[PDB]
Amino acid sequence: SGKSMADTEKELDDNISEVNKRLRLHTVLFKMLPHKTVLYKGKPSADGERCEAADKQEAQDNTCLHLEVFDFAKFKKMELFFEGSNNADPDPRKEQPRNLTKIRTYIYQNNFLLEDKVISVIADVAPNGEPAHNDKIELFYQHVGKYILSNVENPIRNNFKKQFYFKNLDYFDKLFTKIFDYND
Amino acid sequence: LTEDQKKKKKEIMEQESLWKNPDFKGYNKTFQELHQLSKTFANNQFRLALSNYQSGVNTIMKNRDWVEQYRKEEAEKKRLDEKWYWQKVDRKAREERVVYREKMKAKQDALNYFSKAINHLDEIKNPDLRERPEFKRLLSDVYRSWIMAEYDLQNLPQTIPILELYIEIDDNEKEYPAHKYLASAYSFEENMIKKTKGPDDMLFKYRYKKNVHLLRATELKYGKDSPEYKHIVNVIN
Amino acid sequence: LTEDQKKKKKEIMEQESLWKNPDFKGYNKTFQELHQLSKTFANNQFRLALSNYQSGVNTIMKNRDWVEQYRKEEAEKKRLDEKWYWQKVDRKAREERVVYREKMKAKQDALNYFSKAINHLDEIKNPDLRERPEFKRLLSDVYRSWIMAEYDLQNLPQTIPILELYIEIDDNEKEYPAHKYLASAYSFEENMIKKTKGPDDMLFKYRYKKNVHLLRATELKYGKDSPEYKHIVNVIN
Repeated sequence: SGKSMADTEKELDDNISEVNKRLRLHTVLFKMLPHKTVLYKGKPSADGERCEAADKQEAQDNTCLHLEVFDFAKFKKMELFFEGSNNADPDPRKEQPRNLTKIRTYIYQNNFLLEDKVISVIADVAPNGEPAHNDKIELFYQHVGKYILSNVENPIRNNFKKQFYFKNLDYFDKLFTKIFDYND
Repeated sequence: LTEDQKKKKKEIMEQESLWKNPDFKGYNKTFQELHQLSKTFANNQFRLALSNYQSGVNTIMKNRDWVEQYRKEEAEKKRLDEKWYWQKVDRKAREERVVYREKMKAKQDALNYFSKAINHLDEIKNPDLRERPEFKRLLSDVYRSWIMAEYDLQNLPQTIPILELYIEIDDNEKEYPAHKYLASAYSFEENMIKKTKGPDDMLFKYRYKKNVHLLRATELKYGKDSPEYKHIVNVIN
Repeated sequence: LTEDQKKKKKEIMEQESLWKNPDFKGYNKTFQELHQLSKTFANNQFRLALSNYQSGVNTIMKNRDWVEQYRKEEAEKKRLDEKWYWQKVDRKAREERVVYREKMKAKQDALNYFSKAINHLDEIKNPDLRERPEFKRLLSDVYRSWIMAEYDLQNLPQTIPILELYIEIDDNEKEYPAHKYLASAYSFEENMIKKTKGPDDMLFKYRYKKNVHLLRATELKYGKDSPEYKHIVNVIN
């Protein structure tokens, strides 16, 4: 019933929170790949929803990580936008986390369907706040129209975080960690 | 340890017990609890599904008794034509193939019963009943015994669709043995592709799925970002 | 030094770097620039050509990692049946054969990807699009990696048509390594004719082309009327 739905949503809110708390750690990559993975360092740019790769990838003032995932074409993209500047120290083994201001993800291939529509873009504008931040997640729907996750009926809202968003957050935290460990 | 790690240790031991090779105390415990599901459910097709499952498990239990008796009867024969090393191995090879082939027959009889248990559960059409813990736990126990019956005879490719159906049911995905068996069966299939010089798409498919369930089994038993997880993270890269 | 000598010194070092054996820093720089160029180009066939080229270079990078790991695993083995000198050398020769055969397969997979990158660039038919700096940069990178993949395995005759296609593109003819590799590969072919007692027309053809690219490489690195230019001209005359 609605009890199980409520518990499920809570577990999913916490799952996206724990991974966002891990994603905020990838600041360690600014002073710093697994197969088919390409990382760019850059800055939040344009309208604030996209990440612009640096001319100087190693620059100390980069505050966004842009990660592209290929497979057999581009399958996925994530942009981690961080609040705050980086530590002056050039050694990445000493760098600390920065709460994310935003997480922007794109799905191009291996698209998931939520009630038969594709959410190709997900924009999280409060990734390190209260786990229950569905009103901070914009969903761009293709059959791309803007919907807010908090206005999604619920199963639907649960399927969104269970099938699309948590998995992408985990996949990218996995890849960013893979890159870090190789170069650390 | 943390409160979750202490809880986790308890749960992993309960899960290892859950997947314990069958014996008489587990048989009794199992049919206590599977009947407990018959109690609340009060559904003739569920009752029939359980009656068939129980007949399947009985086939397995009767076979285990046969295997001890057969090996006993052979051991108690006077082997006067056994003066060669090869003759001792010969008679061993006689034992093992007769025992294995008899277990293969018991497996089919057990799986015919498990198939019937599933066919009866298929007749429960009401979605309010199919979502019942009673429906799901019985279906889980039928799949678990089915997986184990095949696993014991090294029929690992056959365990994959049943393990996959198993983990979809009522948080079974959070069971460490389920992911361990999936990872091992996928590993077998990867090795089959490497030995038979099969297509690369299947090599990578099986390797990928092995690593997913290797990582998840590790996460579930030790916790994410534990020394044991971190190790698997770097290897999978 | 004069402005031309300083410029030349700088350029030769950049060209030697351009032909540097692949590593992770060069890989990162190369593909981040190619993806920015792809975004500027906005051509689906160029995008596909780059996706295949990158897959080919990835094959090469995967092999380099394999070779280190393989040699490591072999080094760490205890060899109980290695009492004689000939046993040690035999085992070494077996190791080198496994490494070379795996490198040969990695080259074949990498060239299938490079061939696909070229087949996609071939689909850009508009002469205004084939003249793009983006088009010429990628096509040059594909041929350069292709030449190097064959060069490393001593497949020098195979490098000639690709080096020749390379030097026809966007002033690549002014690159000292391109002429050094052409001269060396032509020298190999001349030696093949001398060893196999082949026709004189091919002996002189290969000798001529060796000397043309030897002298041109010399001219490019040391300059017209340099002690080194004058020397090579006097040997040829």
